[PDB]
Amino acid sequence: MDKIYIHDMEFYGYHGVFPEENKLGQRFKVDLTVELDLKRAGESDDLEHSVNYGELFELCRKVVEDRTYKLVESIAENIATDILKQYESISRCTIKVIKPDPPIPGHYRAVAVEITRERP
Amino acid sequence: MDKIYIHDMEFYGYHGVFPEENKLGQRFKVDLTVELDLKRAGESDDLEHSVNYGELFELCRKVVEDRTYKLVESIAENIATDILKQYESISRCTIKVIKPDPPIPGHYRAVAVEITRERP
Amino acid sequence: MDKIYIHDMEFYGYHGVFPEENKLGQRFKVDLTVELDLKRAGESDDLEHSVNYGELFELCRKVVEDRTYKLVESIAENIATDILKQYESISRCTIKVIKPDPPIPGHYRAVAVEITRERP
Amino acid sequence: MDKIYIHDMEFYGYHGVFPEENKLGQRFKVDLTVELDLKRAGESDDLEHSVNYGELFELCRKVVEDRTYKLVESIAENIATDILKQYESISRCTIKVIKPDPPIPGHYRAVAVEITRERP
Amino acid sequence: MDKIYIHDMEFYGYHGVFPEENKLGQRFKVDLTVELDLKRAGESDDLEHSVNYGELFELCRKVVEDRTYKLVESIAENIATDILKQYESISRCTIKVIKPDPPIPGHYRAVAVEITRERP
Amino acid sequence: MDKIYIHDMEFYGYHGVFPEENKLGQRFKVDLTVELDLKRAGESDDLEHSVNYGELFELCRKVVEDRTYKLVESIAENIATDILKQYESISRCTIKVIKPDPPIPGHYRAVAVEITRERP
Amino acid sequence: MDKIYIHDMEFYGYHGVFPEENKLGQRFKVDLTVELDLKRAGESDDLEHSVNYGELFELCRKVVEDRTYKLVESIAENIATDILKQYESISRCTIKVIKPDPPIPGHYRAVAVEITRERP
Amino acid sequence: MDKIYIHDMEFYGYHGVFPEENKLGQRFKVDLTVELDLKRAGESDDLEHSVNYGELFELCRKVVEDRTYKLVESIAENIATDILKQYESISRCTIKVIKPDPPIPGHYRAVAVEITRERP
Ligand SMILES: Nc1nc2ncc([C@H](O)[C@H](O)CO)nc2c(=O)[nH]1
Ligand SMILES: Nc1nc2ncc([C@H](O)[C@H](O)CO)nc2c(=O)[nH]1
Ligand SMILES: Nc1nc2ncc([C@H](O)[C@H](O)CO)nc2c(=O)[nH]1
Ligand SMILES: Nc1nc2ncc([C@H](O)[C@H](O)CO)nc2c(=O)[nH]1
Ligand SMILES: Nc1nc2ncc([C@H](O)[C@H](O)CO)nc2c(=O)[nH]1
Ligand SMILES: Nc1nc2ncc([C@H](O)[C@H](O)CO)nc2c(=O)[nH]1
Ligand SMILES: Nc1nc2ncc([C@H](O)[C@H](O)CO)nc2c(=O)[nH]1
Ligand SMILES: Nc1nc2ncc([C@H](O)[C@H](O)CO)nc2c(=O)[nH]1
Ligand SMILES: [Cl-]
Ligand SMILES: [Cl-]
Ligand SMILES: [Cl-]
Ligand SMILES: [Cl-]
Ligand code: NI
Ligand code: NI
Ligand code: NI
Ligand code: NI
Ligand code: NI
Ligand code: NI
Ligand code: NI
Ligand code: NI
Repeated sequence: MDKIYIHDMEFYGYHGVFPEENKLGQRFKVDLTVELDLKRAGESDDLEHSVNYGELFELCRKVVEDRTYKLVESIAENIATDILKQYESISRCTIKVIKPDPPIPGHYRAVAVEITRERP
Repeated sequence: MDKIYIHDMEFYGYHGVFPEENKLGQRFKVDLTVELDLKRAGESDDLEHSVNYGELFELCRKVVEDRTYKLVESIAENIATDILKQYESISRCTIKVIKPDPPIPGHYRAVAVEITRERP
Repeated sequence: MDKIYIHDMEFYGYHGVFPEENKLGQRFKVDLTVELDLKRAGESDDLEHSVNYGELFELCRKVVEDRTYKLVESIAENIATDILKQYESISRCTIKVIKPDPPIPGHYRAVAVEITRERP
Repeated sequence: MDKIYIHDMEFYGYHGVFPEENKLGQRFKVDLTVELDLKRAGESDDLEHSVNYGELFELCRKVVEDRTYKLVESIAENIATDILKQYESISRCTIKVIKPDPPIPGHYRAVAVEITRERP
Repeated sequence: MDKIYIHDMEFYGYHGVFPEENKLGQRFKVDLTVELDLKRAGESDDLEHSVNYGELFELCRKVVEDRTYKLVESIAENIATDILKQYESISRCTIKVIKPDPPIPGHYRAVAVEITRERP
Repeated sequence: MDKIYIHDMEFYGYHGVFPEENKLGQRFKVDLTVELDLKRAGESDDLEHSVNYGELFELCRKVVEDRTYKLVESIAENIATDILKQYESISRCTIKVIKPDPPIPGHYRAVAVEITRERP
Repeated sequence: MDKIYIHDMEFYGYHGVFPEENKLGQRFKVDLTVELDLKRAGESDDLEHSVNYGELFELCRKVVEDRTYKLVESIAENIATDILKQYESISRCTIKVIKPDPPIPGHYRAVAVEITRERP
Repeated sequence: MDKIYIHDMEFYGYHGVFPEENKLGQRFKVDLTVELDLKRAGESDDLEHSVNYGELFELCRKVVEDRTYKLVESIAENIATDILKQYESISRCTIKVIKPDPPIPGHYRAVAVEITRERP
């Protein structure tokens, strides 16, 4: 299926299992993929046949910046649920939530979770 | 199937939903993948058994620089249509059109659309 | 002289000569360097003998996000003025304001202004 | 299936076919992917429904830093075996072990092995 | 199937359709993937159960540096053929040949061909 | 002195000592630095008290794309001469001309020339 | 004067003003420059006429990993003091201590302090 | 003074204090800067009034690939000596020799030496 992507959104948030993380905050990154037909939009040049990617950005920002969860899994799950609830034309989405600066002693680029969700 | 790629073509264009975007312009990037047999070319060293990637670059440039659409979907769709019309030996293509600097308040690397097209 | 740096701050702002830029906005980046004696702080481990770099970040954010100028020159000048007014222990500063996505048809990484300021 | 990732872990280790490599050591990098249901965790915000990625990091560190094998294949195989033994909720994993600085005269970014493992 | 990778080999070669390219030369890059069982190697720590990646590097170097073809397709095809001829334990390979600096007026990262080959 | 920068302009051009380079062309990059007082502009927000960096970009583009020289030295020298002739308020400039893909068999990022010029 | 550099050392440490930082830890990076005559070493090929850069690395690691300070200023100051105390042949050093993931809500690459020290 | 640069030359070499390094080899990188008047060349377009940067590359390659020293200091010193001996028009040079993959247990980008040399 055709795809809309938003790559490497960066937010500052307060999610985390440790209370110290909830106090200090840290970077969170999100990669978004949504699956939908884009042919009608590409033939007509009419945005009403697609999904406004500015709205998709704001949907992600709300989950990461305006809420606080323990788990990155909860960020991913809530983004996916909100997308499918709000956009009937999107059949499936893949949400990757990245924690690049976790409190793990060691050397690495990032930890992340990734889920793919569709309706029943 | 075997593939020809052109990675991260960069164009300056005027596409966009907002009239201000049509006035100012911005960067657009394109990733191209085309699927075709390359074995006859790889065995013969004869370009007539493949597709000249310089021509593929120019085909993309024409759509992005010489036309102006509202939607990135229209850029992708027109590139794919032109490829399949001009190159009978290409069975399928995947076109990703990237808008790295959209007028979205926030922090991210890029927004993009991606389509895969083949003939009926 | 010793230095505090903040590298590659990224803000979304509305500065620009063209009215279309003031409507759409774009990325702005800032590099900050301030010059001050750090030896008293490095020997005592007491932040009172240095300058809190979180405050320096917020000072830059206010100029870039909470105001709108025509010129990147005005962003740099106002950041430098605010630093010298507020931190008597800083003797000089260098402020670089970067516009990575200006409305210039062409291929480049960024345009920028850089100033160094001290008191009379 | 949903995934947890740890990207680009960097370790210093002593693995290698040549005895000189066992003496000098070199960088080793690991990419980890584990497959498991994350929906129960994303709905409950309860870490007991997922796998702690700090533990996954430490499991990898033990294999790369606390043991010495001739082959990168042995690093990958032991990481995969340990994951599946310790985490019943993980159904499959993909482990990539990267040797970026091998003693190969030439110019390249890295050599690597990658395996995917599941239970019988 | 398990994989051995060699990422981003860089060679200087003389391949090209235009005689001027055959005179001047340019960079060529190769990504190699070979598919084979690695479990016996990962369990035994015995290199005789795998394929020496230094030999794979040299096989690629020979094709790119010691021969001159018109087409990048010929580079890819000859590398794949040599791999399958020399290593009975490799069941399939994917060879990507990248020309990052072709004589195409325009702005892009690279052009490339990619083939996957197995025995009849 | 205060500075305006344009970083990493990329042009496709035909400069070079070898006739084959003049036929095929290649990438050329330019870094520009100009020195001028920016305080009047930063205090007034009036572009008339600075130098329009879009004009500086076009000045460089003309030299690199609309002319063909043997030497990168000639590109740099002509850019600097044109800047000083056209902008009396610029007291000095530093021009770096980069050839990232020269016909040199070997492994490197780029070759370059850099000059600093002012009036007698 | 001639220089030895160590670029972008990465350590995990517990420094910081906030108690939560001392509990969680974070990445710290260090750039080291030391100034000394290298001509005797370059003519003789005898390490006794230079300074072993592996020892310089370990000196930095001890300060960043084996101690905990409130300020990055204290890390830099102690590294510089230890270098000058231990290596009479080094006449001056520049130490840059980088905190890439501080608890500052915002978007940036890093904050840092940099000092240059010599003997009275 | 005007400059010619060659950035990030990469060679495979066998230099090192430990005998194991002389057996295995590793990457070495070199940055070259030479200072000379470029105005005569930039005005005349005649390479005879400059220094051929392809010759400078080969001069560096000979030292790094065709000789083996214990110290990176010796690589830098010999490159600088050869440049000044062979090019009377070069008045000064700065040579940086980088060892990105030394046998130092730890996490860093590279170690390096840098020297600046001129004639008596
Ligand atoms: N699966 C999963 N595992 C985790 N482990 C630890 C933490 C902590 O908040 C810190 O990131 C590291 O200790 N968070 C998570 C998490 O969100 N998901
Ligand atoms: N799917 C889709 N959504 C869009 N939303 C907004 C805009 C605007 O032109 C700007 O990019 C952002 O407001 N363009 C698009 C677009 O082309 N495609
Ligand atoms: N020195 C200087 N020159 C400029 N030229 C054009 C623009 C416009 O806003 C756009 O960035 C490009 O047309 N801004 C500036 C500016 O701030 N400073
Ligand atoms: N498949 C495989 N091949 C190898 N070839 C050589 C070496 C040596 O230790 C050095 O990396 C290079 O000579 N290691 C390996 C290895 O682990 N796996
Ligand atoms: N498929 C394919 N197309 C090509 N087109 C042009 C050239 C020329 O040598 C230059 O790269 C560009 O004109 N080479 C190729 C090639 O190898 N393969
Ligand atoms: N100083 C200087 N040296 C050069 N050497 C060779 C070439 C050739 O055109 C190719 O770039 C490499 O052979 N150009 C130059 C040049 O412009 N400047
Ligand atoms: N000069 C200087 N300023 C600082 N401000 C805040 C913090 C805190 O530990 C956090 O990094 C940010 O709040 N540390 C420092 C510091 O070490 N140095
Ligand atoms: N100044 C200087 N110090 C060194 N220390 C160790 C080694 C060894 O060969 C390895 O690189 C690291 O142990 N080489 C050097 C060197 O060339 N220069
Ligand atoms: Cl919808
Ligand atoms: Cl065709
Ligand atoms: Cl489990
Ligand atoms: Cl085999
Ligand atoms: Ni319609
Ligand atoms: Ni034929
Ligand atoms: Ni005090
Ligand atoms: Ni439960
Ligand atoms: Ni066996
Ligand atoms: Ni005025
Ligand atoms: Ni001696
Ligand atoms: Ni002459």
